[PDB]
Parts: sequence; C-alpha cells; structure tokens
Amino acid sequence: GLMQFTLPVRLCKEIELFHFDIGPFENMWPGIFVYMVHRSCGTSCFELEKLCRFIMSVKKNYRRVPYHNWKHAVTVAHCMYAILQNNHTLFTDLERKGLLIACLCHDLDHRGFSNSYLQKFDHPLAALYSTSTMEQHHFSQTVSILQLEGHNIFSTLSSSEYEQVLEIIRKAIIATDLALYFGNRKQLEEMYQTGSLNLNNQSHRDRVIGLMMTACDLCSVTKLWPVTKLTANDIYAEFWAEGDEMKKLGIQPIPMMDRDKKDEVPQGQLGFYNAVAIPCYTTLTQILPPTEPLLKACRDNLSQWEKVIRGEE
Ligand SMILES: Cn1cc(-c2ccccc2)nc1CCNC(=O)c1c(C(=O)N2CCC2)cnn1C
Ligand SMILES: [Mg+2]
Ligand SMILES: [Zn+2]
Repeated sequence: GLMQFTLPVRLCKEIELFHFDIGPFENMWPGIFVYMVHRSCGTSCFELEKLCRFIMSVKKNYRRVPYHNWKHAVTVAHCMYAILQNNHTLFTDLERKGLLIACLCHDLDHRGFSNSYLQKFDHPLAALYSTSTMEQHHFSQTVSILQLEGHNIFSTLSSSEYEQVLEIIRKAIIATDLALYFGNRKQLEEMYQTGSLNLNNQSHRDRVIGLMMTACDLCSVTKLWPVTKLTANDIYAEFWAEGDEMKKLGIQPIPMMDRDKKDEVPQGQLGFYNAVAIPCYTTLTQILPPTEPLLKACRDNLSQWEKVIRGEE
C-alpha cells in the first residue's frame, strides 16, 4: 500500500515528456509501466502482485521480432501515459485503468507480419478473423492472460464495470489496425469542424480513444531524431522479411516491403508523415490541445526526413 515505485531523477523528469525513450535496460520496463499506472490511475487501481504477474505474462507473450516486441508495447503505453497525464480531467476512472493495459497488450503475440501477409499465406488466424486479423488476435490474447489464475487485475470491478473496461480495451486494440484510422480520423475531422464533437457521446469518445491509439502506436515519429531513425530500421527489418516471405509465395511485395527498394525509404517516410502521422497528431491536437508536443515533434522529424532526401544527412 505505502510501496511507491520511484525512478532515478533523469527518468522521473523525462518520463512525463511525450518524447521519452524507455531505454535499453529491458529489466526496468515493468517498473516504468507500474510507475505510470500508479501516477495515471492510482496506487489503488490494481493489486501490485496481480499487476506484476499480469505484466510478466504479457512480456512472455510478445515475440523476439525486430519491432512488434515488448519494447514497442511499453513505448506505446508510455505515449498513452503522457496523453492521460496532460488531459487530467477528460477521462473516466475505467478509461485510465483500461487504456494503459490496452496499450501494453495491443500487439500481443505479434509475429512481425501484416494482416495482408496472413491473408495471402492463408494463416488460420485469417479464417478465424476476416478483418483486423492480428488486432482481434491481440484482444483474444489479452482476455487469455486476464483469465490466468492470479492475473485478474480487474477483479475488484463490478460485472458491468468489468464488461465496460474490456469493451474499452477491445475497441482500443481494434483501433490500432491502421486500415481503420483513415475513416476514423475523417469522421473526427468532420465532427470537430462542424462543432458536432461531443465527449458525452460514447460513440464520439470511442472515436477519440481510437485516434489516441493510432497516435500512441505511431509515436516513434514523435521522438528525438536518433530514436525515430533507429526505430525505422526495426520497422523496415520486419517489412523486408515480410517482403521476402511474399516473394516465397510468388507475389512481388509492395515497395515498402521490398529490401531491393531500400533507397526509396526517405520518400516513403515523407508520404507516411504527410498521409498518416501529421494528420493524426493534427486532429489529436485539435481535440486535445495539450498533445501539441506530439504534432510539433512529428513535424521536426518530417523536416529531418526532408534533409535526408536533400543529402544533408
Ligand atoms: C508508406 N511507406 C512507404 C514506404 C516505402 C519505403 C521504401 C520504399 C518504398 C516505400 N515507407 C513507408 C512507411 C513506413 N511505415 C512506417 O515507417 C511506420 C509505421 C507503419 O507503417 N506501421 C505498420 C506497422 C507499423 C509505424 N510507424 N512508422 C514509422
Ligand atoms: Mg498492431
Ligand atoms: Zn503497435
């Protein structure tokens, strides 16, 4: 009860900032997560023993892939932490409980392959879940781990509160399917610009949380340039392996996944910042003004990719 987690001073200060990098000491990431839960939710939200057991089972069910790994899970949770702490009063008790957990679980048991590769390979998951194939799997893995003995971190919630938190987690994890982000953002843009956006409207809150999920998921573009750049290497390491696997099925992969077209990565980043990232953080900033630092950091990184194209690095 009187047992707080406390971090070294540099981490205590910098964890509050959007651009925080959780660092290369894997063994500190559980502690960093518990710290964020305690500050964003409270020391009372979860039984520490159940929470620690839950976190260590989640870690065990992330695979040793270049990008969609346990570090990504904790990085995405930290971005969510920063959003929630900078928007103190906008979110419910159930939302603060559910969203950090959703973020920690959102890529559970990821294999480093896209929904599209699973459908072309004809993976069993593609027959079980025809759309948002991996994201339905991630939610399924979340429920599995919640149902392990001594892993029920939500055990103090009523039946209907428990159903609501699991429904927040489900929608939040499904929203990380980037195929769904375009339409979600277009609807939020229209709603914001016609003044019809209503945070008492559950379907509106769902849309806003979905956009927070995209923002946290893509948050490598909001880090300091060296973090952003070195993260992109891990992203492409996965894409190019998928490209190799597409060539093994007799399918030319898209250029994003073809290691033979490495040279076009910089132009590929420009399209991604302009089509996906900047629009994401712009709409998020319109709805939640204190998230501006994400938009600002994303624009700084777009400017760095522009410099790469000009051979200024
Ligand atoms: C759209 N496009 C095209 C090219 C390209 C490259 C070489 C040659 C031709 C085309 N590169 C990109 C963008 C790469 N995507 C990212 O970098 C990315 C993601 C991301 O797509 N998701 C899915 C799992 C994570 C998340 N964060 N970030 C930074
Ligand atoms: Mg994912
Ligand atoms: Zn992710």
